Amino acid sequence: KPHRYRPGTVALREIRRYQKSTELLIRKLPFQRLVREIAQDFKTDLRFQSSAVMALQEACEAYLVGLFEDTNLCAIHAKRVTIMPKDIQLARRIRGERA
Amino acid sequence: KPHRYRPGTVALREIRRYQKSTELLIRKLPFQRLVREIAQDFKTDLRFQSSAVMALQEACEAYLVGLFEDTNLCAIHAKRVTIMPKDIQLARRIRGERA
Amino acid sequence: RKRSRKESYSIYVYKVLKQVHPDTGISSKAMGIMNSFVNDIFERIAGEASRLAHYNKRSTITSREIQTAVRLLLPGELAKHAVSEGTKAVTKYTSAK
Amino acid sequence: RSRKESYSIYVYKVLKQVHPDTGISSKAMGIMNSFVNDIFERIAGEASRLAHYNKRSTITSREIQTAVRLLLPGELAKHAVSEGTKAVTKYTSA
Amino acid sequence: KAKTRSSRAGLQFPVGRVHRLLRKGNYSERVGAGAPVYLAAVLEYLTAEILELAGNAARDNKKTRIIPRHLQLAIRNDEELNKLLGRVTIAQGGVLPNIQAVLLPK
Amino acid sequence: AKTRSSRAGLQFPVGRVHRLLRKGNYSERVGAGAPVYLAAVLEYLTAEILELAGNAARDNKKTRIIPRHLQLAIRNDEELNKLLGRVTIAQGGVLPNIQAVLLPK
Amino acid sequence: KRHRKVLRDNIQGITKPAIRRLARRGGVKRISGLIYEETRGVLKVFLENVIRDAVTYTEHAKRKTVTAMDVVYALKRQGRTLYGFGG
Amino acid sequence: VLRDNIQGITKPAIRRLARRGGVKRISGLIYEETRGVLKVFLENVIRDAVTYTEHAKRKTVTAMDVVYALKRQGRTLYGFGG
DNA sequence: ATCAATATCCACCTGCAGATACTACCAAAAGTGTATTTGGAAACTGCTCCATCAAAAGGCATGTTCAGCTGGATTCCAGCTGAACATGCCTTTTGATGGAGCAGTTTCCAAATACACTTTTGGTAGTATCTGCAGGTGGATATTGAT
DNA sequence: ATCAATATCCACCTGCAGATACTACCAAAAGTGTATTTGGAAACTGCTCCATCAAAAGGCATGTTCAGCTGGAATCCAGCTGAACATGCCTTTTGATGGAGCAGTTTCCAAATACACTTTTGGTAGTATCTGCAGGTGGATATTGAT
Ligand SMILES: [Mn+2]
Ligand SMILES: [Mn+2]
Ligand SMILES: [Mn+2]
Ligand SMILES: [Mn+2]
Ligand SMILES: [Mn+2]
Ligand SMILES: [Mn+2]
Ligand SMILES: [Mn+2]
Ligand SMILES: [Mn+2]
Ligand SMILES: [Mn+2]
Ligand SMILES: [Mn+2]
Ligand SMILES: [Mn+2]
Ligand SMILES: [Mn+2]
Ligand SMILES: [Mn+2]
Ligand SMILES: [Mn+2]
Repeated sequence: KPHRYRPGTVALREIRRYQKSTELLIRKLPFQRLVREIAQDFKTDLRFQSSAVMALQEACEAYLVGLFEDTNLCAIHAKRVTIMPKDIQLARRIRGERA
Repeated sequence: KPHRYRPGTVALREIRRYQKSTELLIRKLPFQRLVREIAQDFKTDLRFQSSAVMALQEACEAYLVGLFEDTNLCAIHAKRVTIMPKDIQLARRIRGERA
Repeated sequence: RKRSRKESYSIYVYKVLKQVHPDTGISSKAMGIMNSFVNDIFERIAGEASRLAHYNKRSTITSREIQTAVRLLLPGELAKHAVSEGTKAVTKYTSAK
Repeated sequence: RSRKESYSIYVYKVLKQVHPDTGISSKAMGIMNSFVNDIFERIAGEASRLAHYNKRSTITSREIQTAVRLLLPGELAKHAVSEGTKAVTKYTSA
Repeated sequence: KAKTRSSRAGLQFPVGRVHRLLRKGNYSERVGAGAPVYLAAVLEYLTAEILELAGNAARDNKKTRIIPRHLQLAIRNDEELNKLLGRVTIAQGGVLPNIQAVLLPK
Repeated sequence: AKTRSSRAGLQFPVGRVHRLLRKGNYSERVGAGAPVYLAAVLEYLTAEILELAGNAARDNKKTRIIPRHLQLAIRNDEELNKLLGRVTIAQGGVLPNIQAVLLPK
Repeated sequence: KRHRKVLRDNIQGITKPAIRRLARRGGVKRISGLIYEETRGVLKVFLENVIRDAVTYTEHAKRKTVTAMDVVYALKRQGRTLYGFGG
Repeated sequence: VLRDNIQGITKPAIRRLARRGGVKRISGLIYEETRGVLKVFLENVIRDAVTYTEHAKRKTVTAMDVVYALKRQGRTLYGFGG
């Protein structure tokens, strides 16, 4: 039989891998694309410093990682190990980001 | 034959009662003693404007009420109707009061 | 000895109350709340305008700083209307003398 | 062309005093600069409010101190107060 | 005959006082003439907005006098005022009646 | 002529701190003691972080402090973490931490 | 000339019915037995932090009397702004 | 292929973010939920950033514009000036 | 228990992007000295309001009994999500290249500040008198729960 | 559904605390006018760095299969927590008194601002040398999962 890791094993491996490193985890150009599109709805023909986009990605990724931590606690609170939209919503509600 | 409301009926009546009113729910004099005890442990021979104590009590009650709201959402998230210490702790962690 | 004068926004809040609800009064405790509200929003807008002027190396807070500060601080419709009422008041003020 | 001030060379001096054989990347130096600026603003801002609250037009070492107590956690605040008191004493005598 | 800067601006809120508070508050070295006018207008508008909704809340409760409860009801029921005052506590305001659906009997 | 920093026994620039204070519109006046005290507090705080971050570099077998080391120092220190609780360090990443219930067996 | 009685254990003046009432206003229907001591602990931390800051303002003003403004300023900087007592 | 920009924020990238957040198992609906949350965050920050740009009468969003906007939203960022 | 498949770690190596050490140049900034102004500490004290008192009383806390129904444990299984592999698509690199526009410099005037003098006003302060509604009662309607 | 116990509703009323009303007073505020200063807008422009372009290179995202195991549904039951009751204590309320200490007013000097002048420094720009460590290698060995 060809080798195969149990479900959850590789995931735990990835957790250790990414909690060890600091590199950004969203692709640069797709992110740069998203930012410019959103900015366009506020003011037309804008240009961006490269450091401006980088500041945005760092702040945005750090925000999502922290949010995922809270989300994880909410899932575990409900005796699950799987995070659900239910969990993200509860975290954001208690954070005061909504409702 | 002696009348009994089912468990939960009176609790709901009480929720409606206190969500309708605005008066302070902690007894005035005991709260004043607590304030003086705590302040004394920080600095001796302090005096208090009466409105200062009331300012503290308005803030403390509004804080706890808001905390019980979040706590309630945490218990419901776990598919319970009964709030527990682990709900309070979860709400305070996500709030960033212990994180 | 005279106790020093304690300024508040009460008589102005009251005027606006009568414009908006001619037959409605307001308790002193509610007036207390309204006074806290005006002072709070005052400090918020003024603080934001202060930072704004400093980020742009300006030593003057003009109506333009106040306006941007209002856009930063207020949400949606509130910003829209506040800006309009502010612009209106300034144009009127300058159109005199 | 104009110049841009930074705390870099002062951060570097302090580094060599605590870890003489340790270097620091430019990215890490950017972080330290953000740190110094942030804490400056926090402390200055709090000192400002203190003076205003008490109808004072002068921010003195006393305002900086109360501000530090309000802003820093226990032990960090203790040492900071001591370091600040020390520097003002040595500045008075010298 | 002098005209107040408030009447000159067509405002109920005091332009003179706002200008004075701006200078005394150490926000900048200089304060332009349009700044207190604009700010007074914004403050007045916001005041009108809240008093409008609080007056309605009072009426809804068969009262003719606005009390803190009415101010709280008006603020928490308006999505935008709630956002602006999301970190504010109204003394003697209480909370909105709100019972989570799952708590009701069936 | 001896600088105020030398006169105060400080590495951080007192004159600059004083100038930043009065130009920041924090008050009408600034006492001579205030920029000394504030410069001292800032230097001390800088030292504490650089010390802890330096150790973090040592532990990682590096001689050069990078963002990651600053993050490790701050988040592993109870008081520094509290002081900088609402601050994100660019390129800092997070502390290694896995909830027990997620571990196998 | 004379001193006041010793103040101790006053946290228990925050009774179970008082905590139940606060929970009701917060929309809570059912309450576990361990909530009451947990709530007292949480309340004490909140109170200590606000009072510490307030008293710090008091002392800076060289006063012996904690004012409502001291409290309001303390609440403000803790991110718990309070309307109805203040400036 | 026709492609929306928020959909450019891919599932595997969202997965890596969750991993750094210490998340072991992810529900299928998370990825769309995340993108929506991402968008609101970016909108809020960029709006304030652009507002600083306009006030300075510029056509270029600077790192400082972003840094100031982040500080407004209580998301203070170290390392990009300020 | 054995045993094979991968992941992971350690030791060493090398190219280079980023750190450093140097010399020179200069505008701004920090130090020095002097003359002038003034904020706020001291002293004195009027007077608000805080601490403490007593005393009566009923609203409410405490403690117990009782059992309804909630939380927690257990089992079970459909199906969702992780792992792995096969494609192939587009992000990444980097290097050059206009040129947009940030930013530096010069000019200069509308508007700000400083100031002296005149007038208006909002804030007590002292009484004097309406009035919205809290809280009481009573009796009609509604809700809940047993049967 | 019927019914009985109890909460809820609402109209009515009365006491009164708190809101409204007036005059008198006045210190500070606000407004006017003149003179003097200057922030920053405007116009022009050099140089930074941003957008775009090509163009492989391939790393990484996407689609599919299979099944391990997780989430959710169902079932049971011990016992926790809610409801109701009896008891009586301690909070609440009302009013008074002394005096602590907050706060208002005035005198006054140490310290801060304001200039003018001199000197030092930190940011700078080239210019050249140096080095910590990322990234690649191999081989040891730890981990995981099949038996
Ligand atoms: Mn004690
Ligand atoms: Mn004076
Ligand atoms: Mn039973
Ligand atoms: Mn159940
Ligand atoms: Mn051009
Ligand atoms: Mn008047
Ligand atoms: Mn009633
Ligand atoms: Mn000029
Ligand atoms: Mn199966
Ligand atoms: Mn399971
Ligand atoms: Mn008893
Ligand atoms: Mn005395
Ligand atoms: Mn030098
Ligand atoms: Mn390596």
